[PDB]
Parts: sequence; structure tokens; C-alpha cells
Amino acid sequence: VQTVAFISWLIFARRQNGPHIIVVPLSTMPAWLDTFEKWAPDLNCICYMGNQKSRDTIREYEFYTNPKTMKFNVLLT
DNA sequence: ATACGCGGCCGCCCATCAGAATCCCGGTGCCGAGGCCGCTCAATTGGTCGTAGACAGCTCTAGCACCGCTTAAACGCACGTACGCGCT
Repeated sequence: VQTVAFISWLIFARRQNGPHIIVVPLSTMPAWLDTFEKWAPDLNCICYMGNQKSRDTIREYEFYTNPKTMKFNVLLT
């Protein structure tokens, strides 16, 4: 909770809306998703799972089909 | 002129003397251990030095084990085609 509150306060306080990578094991990823949405619902929590097609989903959701649209910030790898 | 005799010939069983052939004992040639041997030059003997390599200490790689997330590869089965192989 201190990490989520520190990231939220750092984004909405010091104006640091940039992408922040938070590596979390696969077993704890749904727990950090439920806690993350329960304590900070205003921020998305699109994590990174899968193997092949899910990688294509994360890549098609990452940027737009053009030769730089950041639609995320916090993820779990 | 007319009737009796016989003469060697011959099948016969029956006798004598030599030759052929099997068994009782044989010499001969070939092979392989033996013996002999002898001049002698390679192993053995007695001996020194030194150095490889056994051995104990040590540390410091890498071979093992073990686990779990991820997924490519193996599995087993279903269906048919195009070869193995049999015949002529």
C-alpha cells in the first residue's frame, strides 16, 4: 500500500505522470491488481501476462499503428 | 554166292598232379620331438645419483539438485494413399 500511495502521490503531486515499471511475480500479480484498483481506482493497471497472442495484445495496446501514443504507465511484469 | 565177326569210336564214372588265392605274419618310408652345441653379444648383476611422482593440504571451479513458470515437442489415433512385395 505504501508503494501504491507513493506512486499515486508522486504522479498527482510532483506531476510525474510518466510510465513506471513495477515488477511483480505472477502469483502476486492478481493481488496487486485487486489492491491497486481497491486503493487507487483512478489509475489503470494493465499488466503483462500470456505468451504469444497476449504479447500481440500488449503490443497493439501499447502504441498506435503509426511509425508514439503512450496509453499506459503502471504495469506488472 | 550168303551169313557171321569185329574194330576202333565213344559216353561213362573214376583216378592223379599242378596251379591259383587267402591267411599268417612284414619291411619301408615320412614326420616331428630331440640332442647336440658353440661362438657370443644381449641380458643380469652390483651400484650411484637424481628426479618423477606419490602424497598430503588447500581452495576454489562446476557438477548436482531442485523448483516452477511456459510451451514446444511428443503422443496417440483416424483415414487413405501410394508403396512393399508377390505373381507371372
